Amino acid sequence: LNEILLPEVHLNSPIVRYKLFYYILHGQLPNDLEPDDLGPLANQNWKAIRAEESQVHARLKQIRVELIARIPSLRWTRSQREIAILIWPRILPILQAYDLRQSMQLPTVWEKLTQSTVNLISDGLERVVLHISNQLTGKPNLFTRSRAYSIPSTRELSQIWFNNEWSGSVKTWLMIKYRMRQLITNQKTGELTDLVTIVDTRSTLCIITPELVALYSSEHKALTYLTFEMVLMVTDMLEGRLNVSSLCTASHYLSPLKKRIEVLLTLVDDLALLMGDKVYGIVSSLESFVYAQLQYGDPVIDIKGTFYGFICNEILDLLTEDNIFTEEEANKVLLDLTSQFDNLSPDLTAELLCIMRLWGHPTLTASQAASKVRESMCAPKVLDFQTIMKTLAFFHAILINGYRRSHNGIWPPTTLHGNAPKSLIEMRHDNSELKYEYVLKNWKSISMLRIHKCFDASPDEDLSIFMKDKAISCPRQDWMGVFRRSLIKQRYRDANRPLPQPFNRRLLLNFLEDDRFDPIKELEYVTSGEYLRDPEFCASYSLKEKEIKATGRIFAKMTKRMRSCQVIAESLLANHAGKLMRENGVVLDQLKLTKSLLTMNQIGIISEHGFEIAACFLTTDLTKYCLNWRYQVIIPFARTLNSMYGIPHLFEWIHLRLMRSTLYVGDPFNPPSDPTQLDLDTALNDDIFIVSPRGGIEGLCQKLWTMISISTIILSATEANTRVMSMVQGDNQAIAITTRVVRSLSHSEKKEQAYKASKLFFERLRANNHGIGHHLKEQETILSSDFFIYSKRVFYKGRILTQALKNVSKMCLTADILGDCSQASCSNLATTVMRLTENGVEKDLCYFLNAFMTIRQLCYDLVFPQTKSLSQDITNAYLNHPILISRLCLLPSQLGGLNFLSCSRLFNRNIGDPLVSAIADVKRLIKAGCLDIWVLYNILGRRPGKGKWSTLAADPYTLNIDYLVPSTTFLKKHAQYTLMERSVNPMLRGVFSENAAEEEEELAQYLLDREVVMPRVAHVILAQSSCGRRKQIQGYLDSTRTIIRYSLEVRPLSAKKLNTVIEYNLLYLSYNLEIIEKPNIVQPFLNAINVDTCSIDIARSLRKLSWATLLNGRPIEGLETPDPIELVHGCLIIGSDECEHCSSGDDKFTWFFLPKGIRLDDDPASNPPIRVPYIGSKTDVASMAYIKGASVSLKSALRLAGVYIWAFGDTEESWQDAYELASTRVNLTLEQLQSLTPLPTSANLVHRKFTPASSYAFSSFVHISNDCQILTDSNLIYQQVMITGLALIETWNNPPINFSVYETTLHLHTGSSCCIRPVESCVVNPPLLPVPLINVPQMNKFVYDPEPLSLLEMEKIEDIAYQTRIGG
Amino acid sequence: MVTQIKNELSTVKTTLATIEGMMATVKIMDPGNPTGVPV
Amino acid sequence: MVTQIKNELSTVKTTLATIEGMMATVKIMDPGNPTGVPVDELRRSFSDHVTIVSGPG
Ligand SMILES: [Zn+2]
Ligand SMILES: [Zn+2]
Repeated sequence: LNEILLPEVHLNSPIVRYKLFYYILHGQLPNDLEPDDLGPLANQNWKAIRAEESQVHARLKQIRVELIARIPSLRWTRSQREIAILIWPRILPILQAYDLRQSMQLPTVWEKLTQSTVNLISDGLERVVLHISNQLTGKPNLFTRSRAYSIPSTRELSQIWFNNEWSGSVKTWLMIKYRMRQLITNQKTGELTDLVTIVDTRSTLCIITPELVALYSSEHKALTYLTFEMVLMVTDMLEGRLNVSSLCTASHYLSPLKKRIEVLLTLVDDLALLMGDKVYGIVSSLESFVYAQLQYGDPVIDIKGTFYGFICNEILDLLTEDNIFTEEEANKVLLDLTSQFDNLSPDLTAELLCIMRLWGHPTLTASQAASKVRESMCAPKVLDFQTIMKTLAFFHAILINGYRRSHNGIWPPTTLHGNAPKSLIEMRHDNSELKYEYVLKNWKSISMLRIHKCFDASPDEDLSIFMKDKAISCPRQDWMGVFRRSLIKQRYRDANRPLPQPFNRRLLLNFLEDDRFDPIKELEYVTSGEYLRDPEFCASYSLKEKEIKATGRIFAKMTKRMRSCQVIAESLLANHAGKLMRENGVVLDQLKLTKSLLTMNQIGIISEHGFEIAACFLTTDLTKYCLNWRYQVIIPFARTLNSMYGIPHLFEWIHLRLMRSTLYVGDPFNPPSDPTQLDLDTALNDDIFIVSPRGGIEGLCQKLWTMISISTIILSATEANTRVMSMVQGDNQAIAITTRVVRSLSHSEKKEQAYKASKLFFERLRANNHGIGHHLKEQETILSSDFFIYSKRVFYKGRILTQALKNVSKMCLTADILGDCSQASCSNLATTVMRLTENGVEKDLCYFLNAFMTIRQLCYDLVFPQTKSLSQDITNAYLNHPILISRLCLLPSQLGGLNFLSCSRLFNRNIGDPLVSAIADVKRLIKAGCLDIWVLYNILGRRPGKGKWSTLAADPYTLNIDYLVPSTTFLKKHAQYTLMERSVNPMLRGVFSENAAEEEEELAQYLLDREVVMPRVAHVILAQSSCGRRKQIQGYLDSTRTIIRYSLEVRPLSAKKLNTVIEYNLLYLSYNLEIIEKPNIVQPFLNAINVDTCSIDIARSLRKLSWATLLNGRPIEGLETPDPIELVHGCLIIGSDECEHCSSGDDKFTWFFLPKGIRLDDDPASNPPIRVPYIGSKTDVASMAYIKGASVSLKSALRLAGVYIWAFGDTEESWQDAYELASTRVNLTLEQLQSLTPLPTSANLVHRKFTPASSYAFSSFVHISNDCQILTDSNLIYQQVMITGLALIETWNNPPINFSVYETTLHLHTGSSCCIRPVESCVVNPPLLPVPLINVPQMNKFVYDPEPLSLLEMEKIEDIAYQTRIGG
Repeated sequence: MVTQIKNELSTVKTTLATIEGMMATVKIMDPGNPTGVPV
Repeated sequence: MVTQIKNELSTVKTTLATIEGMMATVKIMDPGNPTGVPVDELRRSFSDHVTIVSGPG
């Protein structure tokens, strides 16, 4: 079992300084640590601690005696030796010297294997991209136009990835991490022998243990100790450095950044050696200096260089605080840091935001992290009553206006105050909109206005919230159980008290194992006032991983009851009241979110194709808002929300509970410094304690704070008589101040006028935020006339800047998931390469990089095996033949390979049928020369796997090919069944069924064992049936590493299942060996299929042959969709060129036009008019009768009935079967089902953070017209064609290109294409199998609703049906 | 003149109500004593 | 006599306006925990919700 629960491969936990100090003091390891450096650890009686933990001391003493033996000078005390002992942050400029090139062979073999495998596919991949460009444009330089310089192939990419700097360091640290993980696995198993590894390489001695790594370099005479977490950080950071440097070397777009990034790395490494842990302050300052340099080139003189100068001052402060540098030296260092940012395009200055994690993360301490939050909280804060009341009045106005914009335009139940004027009484009586100018005038009556109950909200409205695991704190009585037992044992012994019990319960498991769990009774904890009296309540922080900024270094955890209350309250706010305020533009739909962001950014960009419009953008950081919220400023908003929800007291819980409890930072290796403070309540406001925090916690009650911020923004906009468009998102808010300017004015003067107009609004916003207690400083706010920042992405002059290096810096050699399959890692690499394509990197380079790193990952997994196997025949077969590795890595995932990135994925995010795309890419590789046609014949003639009726319907488009699903998904599913069968909760009483798999198989047979098989329809109907709703609710489980470990513990796997989960990788490789080794003997009719056959025909044949055992030759319909690249035969028209498809017969095309004279980052008047480009079209019902407030079960039943009638027929028996299947989820009679069901015509069959699909640089100027095209598969096909054309236009002018001296035209002819096909469906196919006995959770409200229609609703639907029957 | 005093006492009513609501908000703003919205 | 209350009530109206002015410009201050006294000691506050009506109701 320990061979599944392997130690982490990447960093996922904070680095703790005192853990390293504990491990180096336990073994008496040599060190130059001052007494204060150790903190509380210096007062420990290490003798007793050494006496216990005998094995740990044995290993550490072994490492110490080896260090003393190899380096005799380590005995030299009082630092009379020349050897220097350096903690992590100070070994940055020496990491290149720690190289174990000799006495290390696995990285060498890995590099040679990757090189030899890449060398066999480079020329084929070049031919592949050449053919893609020739098809999509008609010219062979689609991908090389911007760079033609040097065009790096896959061989060049591999050569510069392996021969770069940091390559030797990344091989050395990969070996170190591999050996450390092996030793950790051995120690956990219990070998207790040979757990110390010595490499003793010349000039670099390294000793590896399961707990520490002792690294010594003879060149610098420096010795360092690294814990396992620090080893993972160093190897992640070095991999990121390698990736960033190699991408800068490869891409002509990022080529200017290579030298600047190298000098930045060198300078900050020496700065790290000089200062220590404070260099991350300099790194976080550079994070904002990127934006400061970005705003250094705006037209407005009064805003140019303000942020630049202020950040330079703050960096000088950070460099001179400790007097490490004098003023002259600090100024010189600042100049050196800044000179790497100047004379760069705006895109590159934003892609220098990759360096943030290139220097690792600071060593964290509980006291230092607690000091920051103890000062933001527990601090006196003066607030303005009037400012609070004005923003409360605007809050009421926005709530009323939103409730009017919904609910048929009527005011909420409201009670006017005695001070309300006649005008307010008439506006309430007439139910008219509250204009914001009116609110700003009468703010003393718009406020003091009690909105009564508006929502019938219930805590159990959403079940997904209860099924997500959140960290829960221990009961207050035992709060010291977080700390390591060794450190607290003696201080508890001296107090004559029992040792505190360790706490390991999880919120999810605790909720699952409750016999009596009622969400109403859960909320009664807060509503009744019991939370303010619970002596068990305890909240604590804990160190946050992968953070370098002082703020946000902790996250809080509460008790089970108060976490449940918090999630219930957040769900209540996010579902009913949060919906009512849309003054901001953030929505859950990402597509319309980025459309709104582009529209907001393009306010002031108007061309010449009176008065005009101008925009000045303001960006504010709200990170410290959570600590600065106070009850006295939120109580009125909380009270009105409580009134609207009917709860007497729910939402003002965070501050009230926090002021009465002492918080602390819970780190196992950071016990309290004073050993006499054994109780949390009596603790003082120092060390790791935060006594009576008056503020709130990050994330907790964020909806209320966001709503207050929106109200304040609207109040400030109204006070200044300025139009704005806020986009508040909790961390970063963006405000686009809008003003009217003369059209004839100069661009610089237009922006000056816009800034002058925005000055008053900014002053009002600052005053309002200070009034509600949030002091706005220079760091937080960023005023710019060109760009704003949203979700860590900058919107610069109608574009989203690339920041591709940040994405490439997190492209590592393994996924953090538990199964650790090759498929999961290759899929992760493919996803990151997709991000690279979307962020401006050459699409040709991205394709080559995807292939190269898939090969690299497979070779690494082959030569660095996670688990030892008795038989190495498969691994030797793959290792000794790199051609097999290349064939497997180039094979698409859907066919059993590891190539998870398709050729069409370079342009289209929405792929439709992935099997058709996979077949198209196989054809491309075959015709280029990468693969062979006999590989395709082997795949077609492959013997069908082990598939059931449930597998064809659970995930359509998939083949009956074994091992297609990773072991990670198997572990997630095992954890969800193990938690579901353990559940005893009143909710989920009937969700679990022992024969659920059999019932789902019978239902899938019912839907599929018909005359024609329609996997889309079966998938939809299953997902909207009772069995499918139970599957969905079981899939609501988190499936987290801790949850998976718990499932494996309480429900152990069988021996065969254990072995198959352990050796899934070897079994998968052995399974592929039957297809990627030699030409097998196949049936003869497969000779008809050629590389020239359309991918849709091959997909039809392949799905017919793959599921042959299941379907017995019957066809599969409704699945196939033409591949985007192969469907279109494009043509780019340049100057005197004439389209060759238009000139020869074909006349169907999607016309694209890019005007001439475009100059990005130049005067908007000169370039053609801008517009929001085509970014996609989501779902957009015309039912017989519209039902309002329909339950989820009712909607699911209507969906099921509509899909059933559309697909299988409209006879009376086809209606009876649909009625029964709906009756598995509702209680309607047959007549009202028929009446309420939406139209069974053209069913879409649609079935189920901020990542823009492109930079939208040149796509905002593109004209599109499908006037020469027919136009719901066709709609999706044409949307794909338009997206492909836009991406083609964008890659024609890559980010290096910023101009358009000529006007280009793209035709993209989809006609005369084999792939487009006619559509015939909706025939009558009756069920060849009787309806299965479907068990139904009748009592469960989340699955079945006994009363889905009211009496009035039933009367109305009956009247509608009768009127239609009589009226005709 | 009685109509004048009635019209002015209307303003007295509204300003007194404003003062009352403002003082109620202040009293309910003390974190020391948790408050509950009626119904 | 009714003429006498007419002028005196006008004096009242103005003060009520004035008090409102100052009340509208008051400052809501949060003491915070600057002293850093153990919560045990700082716990001098109601543990019970009180359903008092603010403004309308
Ligand atoms: Zn054409
Ligand atoms: Zn085709």
